[PDB]
Amino acid sequence: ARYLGPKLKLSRREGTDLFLKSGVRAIDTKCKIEQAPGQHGARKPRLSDYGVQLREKQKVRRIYGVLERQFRNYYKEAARLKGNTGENLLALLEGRLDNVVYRMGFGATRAEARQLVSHKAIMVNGRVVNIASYQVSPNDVVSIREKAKKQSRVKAALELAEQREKPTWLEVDAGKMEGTFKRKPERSDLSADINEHLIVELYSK
Amino acid sequence: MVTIRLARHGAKKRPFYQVVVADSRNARNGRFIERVGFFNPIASEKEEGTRLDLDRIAHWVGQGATISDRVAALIKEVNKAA
Amino acid sequence: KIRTLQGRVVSDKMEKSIVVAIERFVKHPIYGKFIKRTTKLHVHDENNECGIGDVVEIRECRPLSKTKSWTLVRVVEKAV
Amino acid sequence: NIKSAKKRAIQSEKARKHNASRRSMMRTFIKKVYAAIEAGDKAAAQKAFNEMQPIVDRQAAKGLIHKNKAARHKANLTAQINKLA
RNA sequence: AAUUGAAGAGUUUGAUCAUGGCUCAGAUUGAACGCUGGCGGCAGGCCUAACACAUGCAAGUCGAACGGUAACAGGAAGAAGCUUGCUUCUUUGCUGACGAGUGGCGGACGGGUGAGUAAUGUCUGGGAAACUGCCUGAUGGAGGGGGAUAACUACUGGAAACGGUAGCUAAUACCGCAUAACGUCGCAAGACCAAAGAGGGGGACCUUCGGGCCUCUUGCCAUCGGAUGUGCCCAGAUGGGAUUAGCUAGUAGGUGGGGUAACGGCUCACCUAGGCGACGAUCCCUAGCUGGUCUGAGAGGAUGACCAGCCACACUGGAACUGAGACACGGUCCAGACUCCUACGGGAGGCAGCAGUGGGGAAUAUUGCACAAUGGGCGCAAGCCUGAUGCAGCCAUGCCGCGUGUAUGAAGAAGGCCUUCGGGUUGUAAAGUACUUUCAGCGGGGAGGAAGGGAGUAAAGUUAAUACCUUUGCUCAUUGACGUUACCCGCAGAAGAAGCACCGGCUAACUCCGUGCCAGCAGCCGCGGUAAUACGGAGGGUGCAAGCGUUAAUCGGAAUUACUGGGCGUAAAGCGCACGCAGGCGGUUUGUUAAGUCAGAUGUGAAAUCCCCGGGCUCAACCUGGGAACUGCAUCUGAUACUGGCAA
Repeated sequence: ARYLGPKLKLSRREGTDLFLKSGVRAIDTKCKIEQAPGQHGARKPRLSDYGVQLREKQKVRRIYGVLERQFRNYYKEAARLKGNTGENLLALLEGRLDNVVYRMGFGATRAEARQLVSHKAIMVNGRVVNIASYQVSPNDVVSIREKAKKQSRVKAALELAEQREKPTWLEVDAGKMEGTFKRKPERSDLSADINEHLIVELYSK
Repeated sequence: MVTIRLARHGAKKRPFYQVVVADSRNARNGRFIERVGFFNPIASEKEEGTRLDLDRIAHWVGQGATISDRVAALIKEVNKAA
Repeated sequence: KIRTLQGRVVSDKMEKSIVVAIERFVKHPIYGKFIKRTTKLHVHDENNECGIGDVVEIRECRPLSKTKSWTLVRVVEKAV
Repeated sequence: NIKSAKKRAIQSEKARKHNASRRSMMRTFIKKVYAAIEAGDKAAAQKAFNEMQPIVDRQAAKGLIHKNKAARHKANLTAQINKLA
């Protein structure tokens, strides 16, 4: 029900940093990125069309830490909502509670944020939410409880929040350790390199 | 006999009762002439918990319909407004 | 008013009764073609004024025999 | 079978007997009427009709003949005597 | 706001293009099987043998209808050990109550199953010739008598089941008599038709001093309405077969008699000789139908498990009786097959109610708890009953959610596998280090489903009455099966928690070793006869994940039945050619109609489900509010271009 394995291996099959070990240090430096996703990893794949579509879907799931039935349900919900299904799908992945806890700098990675969410260290709107996939509405206040406030992790995580780009659709404020999800993220406000038409076309075959 | 009575429709350990007008010898969740309101015994402490069409109820009691103890209690709860 | 139909007499020979074919003109559900379609009805008439080949209006009443739940109102267009 | 179905069995037998007797007397009076119409007798059949009328109305009221049937009888028989008289 | 909706590929050939079949990639399921398996929420769970059933429950209730007392607990009276003050025993239905019985009501509901039924069914829309317990409104009546019969007692038959005979008693049981309509018959005149009391309380009066009498509540009867439910009719629609073309004598219609609640060949007598049928009758095979479900871009195709509406069935075949309602699942009668008891004379039974067995099968669950809620029956109510229902148990059967940690960590450790022996890879993976405690485990706290019901008051109404009863407030104890509930807090420690398939192409993911046309694999193409990316193992990777594969089944892809949306010179496909009936289509102008067509309105298209916008469960699944939708049918109002009818 979640991955639990070598993370930088997943980041190495995709060829791109999936932010799976954000943590203390800088850019990887001990990953052997691009070089060998397994034993025959030095081989160029010469990847197919199914391979590029598949590999795009796997990039997105392995970023946000979602498995397939849950992702597939996000595609059905993004499909039925009015508008653009790629952009709706990223809006559904960005409203996840573990993601919003990661974006605010409360967790160093999304797995650490998922353990903060999971171990009842996070309230939304003054109610404790235990669930990684809670869908944070706009104009909500998500914060850390009094237990697990001033624990080392979150402090260190806010320390590495300043190294990243400070997302526009949040009120990050780390003094009180509370945040406000203000609006839904625009497609132009996130990541610029994921090709969601490939995963629309992957599920539409 | 036609009866204005409750009919259990929510999930397990979470009932939602719909007050209907049925021929009394039907099943509880079976055939009804018309539904006329509802009663959620939880709902939350928000706004309603219960709405209930008093004009149609007065119509059926004018016709000769009987009323169970809960529906009488709900009409005694929502008296005219509260 | 009353609901009535129009049709033509298809046969005659029965003892104060008649039988009338009705032509309903209905679209085919799959193919979208308007197709003629009959409905033969055993119709009552007191004193059997209408003969074969007529055109007669017809209304529904109580049962008068087996099938026979239809009775004429007006014989038109008898022309031989 | 072991219930209050035993009581309904014995009551329905008792009421079967009672109803069979009253139904049989009613039918014999009606046979008096249109067995007097079999011969060409006007006032004899009128006497029999006056003899059957209270019992057929009465068995209609008691609940074993369901009064429309009651009506039919007297209606049919009235027709017979004014077919005759 | 409520349709944002459509993918291909492999294989005919030396190669090609086309045709064309086969096959794969998706979604789904009441699933089964194999390997594996942590928790929870919500659902689902005999698809086969409508096979046979042990055992326990599944329909009772009312003494405020009645005679009554079998118990239980009191009361009165008597007698006794007598502690002259408490026990023991006895007569009394005197009382709260109540076994058995009569009687009223319910056992036609609820619950099960899908055998039969291809149209006496179902769906949609009309209709007329109807009945309707309980419930409601209105108008009125509710007077006066009689004979019985259970129970009971006494005999008595029978092994039992079950009876018989003779007496006794009651009623809201039964029967007359009176009374009689805006009721039935009748054109009228007229004729005729019913009933039942019980309970609470009481000032005065009368008491045969039991109670009359007054008042209230409730019940009875009659008629007309209403509501609900049911019966009947019509039209359209709802499988396959023409290698099934004729079927039908109560058959088709009429008149009259009878019958039903009601029309009707429903039935009978007579008369006519019809009726149905290629727009598919009749026969045969199959089948419960629908809202819906699955698939689909859609049109369609398949299906109709759960949930809900309708029908049918209740061991098998038939029949009626009682009743408002049945031709009756836990009723009667007969017959039959099976099973059982027997004293051999005869008797008894019916899980397709809920659990459960045996069998059958690839396959499907507990002989649980409670009536606390909702509903039902009875009752004035209290309450009693309820295997409906609420819940719990078992099962990864499905859907949904969460977990198996998190960060750091290069000596790129050891070991495995490969190696062009340089190294590479497993791999930040592990170990180390630093944190976190979800869920499981342990200990505390603790909502909500609980509204009612009972006991006292106070006021109002009624009344002769400050009683009784009804209604409304107020107060007082209370009413939870689930249930060591949901949820909250604290404890200890990463501590209890990852498999399954695949890796030649389709199709994401590669090498080594073993085997050598073998062993074996395989959905199709096809691999294997010595260096096999296809077999078996290992390392590595890929996909899914408490699941994963295989199998079965459906739709898709399949434009390979083409209505949307195909073809026919040579690929399959133009009758050998004509004439022609039924059928389909029909030049051109004007007028009328308005059937098709179009527009609007109204009634209906059950609720749930799908869709949209919201709301509640920490979220989700789930539940839910409002709308849209249900593409239809009927009627009315219009328009008249096109098609049809009619006239020229």
